[PDB]
Amino acid sequence: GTLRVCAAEQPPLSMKDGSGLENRIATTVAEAMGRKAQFVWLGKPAIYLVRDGLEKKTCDVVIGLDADDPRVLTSKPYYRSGYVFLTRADKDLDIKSWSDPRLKEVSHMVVGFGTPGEAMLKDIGRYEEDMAYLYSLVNFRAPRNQYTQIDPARMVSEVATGKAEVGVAFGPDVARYVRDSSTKLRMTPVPDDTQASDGRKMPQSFDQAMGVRKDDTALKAEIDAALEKAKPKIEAILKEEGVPVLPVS
Amino acid sequence: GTLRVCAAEQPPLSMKDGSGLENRIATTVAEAMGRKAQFVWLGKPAIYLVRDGLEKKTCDVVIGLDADDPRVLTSKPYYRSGYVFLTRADKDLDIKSWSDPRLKEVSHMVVGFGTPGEAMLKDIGRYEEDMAYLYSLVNFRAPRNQYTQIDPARMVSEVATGKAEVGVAFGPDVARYVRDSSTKLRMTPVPDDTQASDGRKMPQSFDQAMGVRKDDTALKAEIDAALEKAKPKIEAILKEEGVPVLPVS
Amino acid sequence: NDKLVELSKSDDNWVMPGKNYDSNNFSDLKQINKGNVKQLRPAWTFSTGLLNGHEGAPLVVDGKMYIHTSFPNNTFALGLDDPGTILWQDKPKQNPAARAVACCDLVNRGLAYWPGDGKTPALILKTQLDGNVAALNAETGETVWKVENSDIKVGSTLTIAPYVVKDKVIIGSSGAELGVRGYLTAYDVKTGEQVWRAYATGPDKDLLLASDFNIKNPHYGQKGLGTGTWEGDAWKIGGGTNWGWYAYDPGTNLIYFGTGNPAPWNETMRPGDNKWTMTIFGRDADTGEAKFGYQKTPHDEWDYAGVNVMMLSEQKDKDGKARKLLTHPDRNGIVYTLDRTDGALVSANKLDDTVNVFKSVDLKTGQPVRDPEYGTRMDHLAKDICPSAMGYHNQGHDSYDPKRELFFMGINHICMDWEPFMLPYRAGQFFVGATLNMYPGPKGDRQNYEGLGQIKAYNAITGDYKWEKMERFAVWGGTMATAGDLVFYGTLDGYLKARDSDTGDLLWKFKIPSGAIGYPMTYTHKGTQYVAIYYGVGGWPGVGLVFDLADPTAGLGAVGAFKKLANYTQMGGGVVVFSLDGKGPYDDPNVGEWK
Amino acid sequence: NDKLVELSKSDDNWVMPGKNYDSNNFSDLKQINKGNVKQLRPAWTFSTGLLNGHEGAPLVVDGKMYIHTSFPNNTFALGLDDPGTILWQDKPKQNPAARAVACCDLVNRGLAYWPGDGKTPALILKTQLDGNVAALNAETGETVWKVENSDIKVGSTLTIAPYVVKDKVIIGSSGAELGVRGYLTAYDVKTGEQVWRAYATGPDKDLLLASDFNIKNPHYGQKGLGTGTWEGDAWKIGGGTNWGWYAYDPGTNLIYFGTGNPAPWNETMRPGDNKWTMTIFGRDADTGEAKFGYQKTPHDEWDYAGVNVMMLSEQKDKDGKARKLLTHPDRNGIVYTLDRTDGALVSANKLDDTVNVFKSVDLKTGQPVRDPEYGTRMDHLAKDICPSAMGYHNQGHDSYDPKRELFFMGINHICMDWEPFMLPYRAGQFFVGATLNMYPGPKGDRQNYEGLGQIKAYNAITGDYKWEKMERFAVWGGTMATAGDLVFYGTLDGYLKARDSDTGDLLWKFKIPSGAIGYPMTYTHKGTQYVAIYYGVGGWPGVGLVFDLADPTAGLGAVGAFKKLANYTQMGGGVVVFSLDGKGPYDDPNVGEWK
Repeated sequence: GTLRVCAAEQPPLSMKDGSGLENRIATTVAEAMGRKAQFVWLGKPAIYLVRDGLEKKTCDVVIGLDADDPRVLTSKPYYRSGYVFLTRADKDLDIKSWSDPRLKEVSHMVVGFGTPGEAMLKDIGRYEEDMAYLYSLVNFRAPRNQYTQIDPARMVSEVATGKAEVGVAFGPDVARYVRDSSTKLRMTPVPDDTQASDGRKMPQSFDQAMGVRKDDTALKAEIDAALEKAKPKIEAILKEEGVPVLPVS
Repeated sequence: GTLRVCAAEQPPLSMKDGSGLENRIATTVAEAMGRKAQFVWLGKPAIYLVRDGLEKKTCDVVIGLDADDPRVLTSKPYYRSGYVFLTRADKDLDIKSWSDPRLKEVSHMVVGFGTPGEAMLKDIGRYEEDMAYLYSLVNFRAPRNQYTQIDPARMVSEVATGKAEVGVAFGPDVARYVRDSSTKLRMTPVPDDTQASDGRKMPQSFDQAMGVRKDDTALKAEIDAALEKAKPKIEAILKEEGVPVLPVS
Repeated sequence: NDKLVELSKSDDNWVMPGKNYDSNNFSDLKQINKGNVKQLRPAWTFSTGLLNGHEGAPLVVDGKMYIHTSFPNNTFALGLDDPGTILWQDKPKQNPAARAVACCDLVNRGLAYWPGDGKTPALILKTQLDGNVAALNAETGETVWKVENSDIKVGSTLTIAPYVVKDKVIIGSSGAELGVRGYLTAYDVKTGEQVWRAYATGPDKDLLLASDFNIKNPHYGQKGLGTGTWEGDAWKIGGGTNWGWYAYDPGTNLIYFGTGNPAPWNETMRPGDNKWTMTIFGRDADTGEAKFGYQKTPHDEWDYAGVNVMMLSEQKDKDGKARKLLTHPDRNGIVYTLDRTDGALVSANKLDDTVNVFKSVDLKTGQPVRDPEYGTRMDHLAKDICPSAMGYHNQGHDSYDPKRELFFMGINHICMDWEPFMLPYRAGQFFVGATLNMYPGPKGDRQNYEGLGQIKAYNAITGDYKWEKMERFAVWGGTMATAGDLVFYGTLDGYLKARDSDTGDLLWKFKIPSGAIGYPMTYTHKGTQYVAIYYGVGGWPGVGLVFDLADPTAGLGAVGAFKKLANYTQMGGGVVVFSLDGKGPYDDPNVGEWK
Repeated sequence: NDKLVELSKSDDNWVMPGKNYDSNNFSDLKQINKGNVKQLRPAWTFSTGLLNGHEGAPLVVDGKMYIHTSFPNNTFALGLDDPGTILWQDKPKQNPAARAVACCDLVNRGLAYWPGDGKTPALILKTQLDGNVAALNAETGETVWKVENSDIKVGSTLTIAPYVVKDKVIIGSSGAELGVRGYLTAYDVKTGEQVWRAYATGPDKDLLLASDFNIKNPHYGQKGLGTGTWEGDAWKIGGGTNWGWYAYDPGTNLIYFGTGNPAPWNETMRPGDNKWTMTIFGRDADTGEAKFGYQKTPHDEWDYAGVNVMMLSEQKDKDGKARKLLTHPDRNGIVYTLDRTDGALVSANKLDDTVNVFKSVDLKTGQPVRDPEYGTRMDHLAKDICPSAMGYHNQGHDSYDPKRELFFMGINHICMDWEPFMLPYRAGQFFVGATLNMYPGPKGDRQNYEGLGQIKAYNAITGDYKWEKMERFAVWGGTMATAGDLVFYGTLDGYLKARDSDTGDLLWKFKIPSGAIGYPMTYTHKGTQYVAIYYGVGGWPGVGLVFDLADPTAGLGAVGAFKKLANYTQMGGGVVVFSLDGKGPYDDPNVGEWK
């Protein structure tokens, strides 16, 4: 029995040594179904996994994709996450919302590329003061063709060292580094009632579910059957790692 | 009123950050005398510390040298040490002497350059099997002009990986690394009654005393009057570092 | 200044880039001509010790040759009687981070020379990659002063060459331009204080405009357009760095230059004309105030760059009145000819008949006519867009012949594709981008990927082309013209070639160790004419060869278009000198020997 | 082979290193002579794209030229009608560790050529630094077979060139010589299987000696001395690797070579003669059995190396009978002349009258006479030892003139110092070492560090020198003699020079981009003679320039003795070709152009 799970190199989600959350969760689900998990590796990052891995008839299942994704068929979600703030504990900077005035006085903030945080930075008028810093966190190499992003470890280091005061990150990608950080950081969930100046809503929480090809309904049925069977193990692993999971509603 | 000490880059003895045994044992004595210690940095390794550092009228006192050394004056010794064996746990390979026949059958051993262990390997006829391995532990670059030696961490790493079975090393150079090693390593003191094939004795234990200039008798009086004041502190630090200490005379 | 003009009239010197304040690259020597062009053989060669692109030409003043290099920007001085011995060399120790920021661009464009008065000796002025400007003694090589200009943390690195006007040195800006504007600075050449600084985008105070700005052409834009065209506060990251050449006119006391493209590369993020970006400026030399500016490409979408060379001439217009004119080629396929005194538009024409990105340029209003089929932002596959990102015209230095009233130019021949794409991701995240393909033009061969360059002779007033010739690869570096009826140029294949001026027949060709991306220079030492040229390939044309990249999409399609360059050349760097019959300093072998 | 002899008789080819099985570097062409030597000018040039030392000479067989580079050991093929186009290239991908082990020395000797029978095509044989040996097709360039020879983990890296004899390829060994001994291997040229192996030190079975070994000269050492001279089991670390040249004689069916120095460098740790190290050997080609062996320096103390070139000739001795002779220069300052049929000693002389390490060599016994004042002893100031560790002669390939019976050689002029020292340490440790200084000899000047080399003409039988000339820097690479009464050689200053073969007057000199550490070669294509030479600086003389070292003691004093090389040359690499009046393939400019 084989599963042919899609894989790409990205910390801390997927590593060759099998220490990432993807590896544990895939092994647990495969053991629940009784098969042995087989990893099909692609050198390019996760962004290219679907378009080059699933419809090229090489690997059969992808482990992490947003629910109701129109590209591929999705199974039942197994956890709920969202964006979290990051601030040093001893700095006495209590932040709970995106309309707080102190954001206009912070020396520097760290956010990702093509993310709601960047859109809100444009909305509240701070992109010009931080574009150089954002493009300097990685080397100044952002070609049109290639995909560039800031490593979560770099974000955590920037928040810890004091060069950036307030950061915005995604929980699964930074939970491991915040757990093992030498300095005590502080998280806070971003409210879902987040509104821009124009008024359009900006969601901050998301489900996570598996994705399979359009035709393979039987594999979807097997995955659905095994999900409730393996649920306690997945919950235990998530609790151990440190990811702050929100109730599903 | 400040004390000048001769220091050089030599892990794990002296480092810039001051986390070495040498820096701490110097600071404790400096505080005992009530006068702050100054670190004079010289680029060349520790073997050049005396000739280029003490007789050139740059620094005042050297912190670690053998007892009754002829070229420079020696103070009262403050701790013992010696060469120790290094093997793994639960391998049923316990060595208590240099005449054990199992030493002629091991795959490889790691020793230093210009040390009693090298002479003992000469005696039992094993240098030809291991010379390439020793010159491969460092890159094959051993010029006559400069001084080359294997890093102490490299020996512990090689014993832990499995490339070499039995190692011989000086206590203080490996005490820090052995107690932090992932795999439980095992030490054993080398007997002092070690005899070569010819019969000449090879000592394996040595005393450790500070070294001062020839004419600085008053500084000698200060040093050997302040050594007994902070003796409990020196003993506590040495025990904390994990260095095996043989009884003094 | 005034001594430099007198030094320029002499035929034994090559003092500044372009040899003149008019930037003609023209020599009056006629010792080498069509009668005896087949007897040119090398005289001596020199090697640097770097593997990168060598741009510009060396300088020769008072019996010495000065040679500049790419990163890490070394400098050498050589004596013309004994070229073997090196009089002095300068090798800086730079910060290790400078290489990390800039990877594609590791070149430099030249040095500057100041004759100096009686009190202060002559000076050689240079710039470094880390963002430092230094002055050195011409005879010893010591350092007189050093100042810091750019910031590596922001991401600005220096590739430009300084300019010397009167008692001042003028320095621009360059770099990654991701989150920085562009500015121009003037320093005192003796000590190093700052006199004036001017910006490209911003309020009128920062632009530092004059009272009669665009007085004669009021429809080009007069006041308040630095912030009006931009929507909001985008001008703080607008861009507009200048890294081309300069021109100077003593009569009008003006310096002429042009600015670069706006940022970011996405057109939707910056709506408006984006005024005073990609525009021609004429600025005062002393106070820095601007007299006129003219915009070429409003709201650019093809990622061009208007930083090409600018030339000056005096000619009769169509009516019959003598006028002082300046000529400017552009990457978008349009050549402009304006009046230096005020800025009136005299002529605008197309380099080739296969442009098809602009229908024409209107002389009355100055606005180009666009063709929407070949435009971008259509969100589909736009095909057969010519010219490509590199454009018809390179960063080289063309030439002008006054007696024949002709312009000798080297023009690229490449066409481009464009395909946008958007890729979603996990949690409210997506990536938007575009992919590009580059292929040879209609007049070449597409299957074998050859026929990518042309060389032409042009008349500005009438608009005719006297002759046109094809080449296997692109012509990067520029050309030189000689009064002996000759045009000299180098090729990326590794040849130096000479052509007849009137007809264009090939008369002489020689094989040099590597490709050339510079322009030749000529001089005389003792009754003998020498022609010198650099060699060493790099930059955009040789990105794949230098960095060992095999992906066609890498380098914005540069690797795909230049995939066959590795079959004809390799890397290197140095200088070669040619003379008639190979006559040189070492004709007597006993010169320069031990004892 | 028998085809290679006929190929070598033709003037259109240069098939093997040395141009013959006799290793002469002699050409019968007389198109270029003393009458028209002033008219030599370059025809074309080529760049390899690497910055290291380039040794050896290119090969020209059947209208093609093959070029080899340093690490990572690339190969190029060029056509003589159109040198611009590259027919094929080979760029290998090597293990990253290979550079770590042997970063000090990154050079290569050359390539080998096998004509091939009817069934199999012609082959080009090469070696890599990682320790692999490969065969490639001459016309196209694919790989036919690839074998592994040495081990990186032990520390052995390959720099030598293969030798082709009959249907076999012969390969030696090289490396760090720390804890391994040397050996010689023969492989089949068509398949790659191993035929025979021979060792330098060890028992008689490993030595693979013959029944009549040293039958004519029993006092040279006959049997059992491979382990007798050494104490205990030291011969397992003895050393004796060979990285020199070879010679072959069809009449006697023997291959002549010489072995290297013993290890470790401390003469105290290896007491005895250390037999069959630094030994001239002549071995059978088919079976590998040794016929005779002669030892030069028993118990070496100065860290010399007897790996120089062997030459063959046929001359009359002092008695008046014709004899077949082999000549061998050596680093210690002694030239040996032996009989290549049995091994009898015919002559032994001193290269220069400033040799103090030896007084004379006894012909009856073969044991050199030593001067103990200039020896190496502990706690002493060994001062003014001539020669140094580099030695008077080195890796260049000298020349011979059959008609004049003269040897043309390039000889170093360097003298060294020696001072031992012992440094104690903390716990029963001590370091023993030696410090060395190098300076020019008496005939030069020591204040300015100039005059480090000379060039000489020598007669083997009588022992006289016809002429003697000095040079600014040490000659390095070899010489090439022609029948037009000319001797060509290159200089580290970046010069190619030609001298008269009778008196020695300098007639022609040209300036190449960088210094040369190879030897020139000559050929003819269509009624025209061409002379080609490499350029590029590396090895011991260029260690300070290559690695940017400023400590005099670094490089065993090489930096101090060559501290002024940076004022004349820089780094580079490539090939240059010269011809009369510059005539070449591109006389008609239309050849090789796109159409």
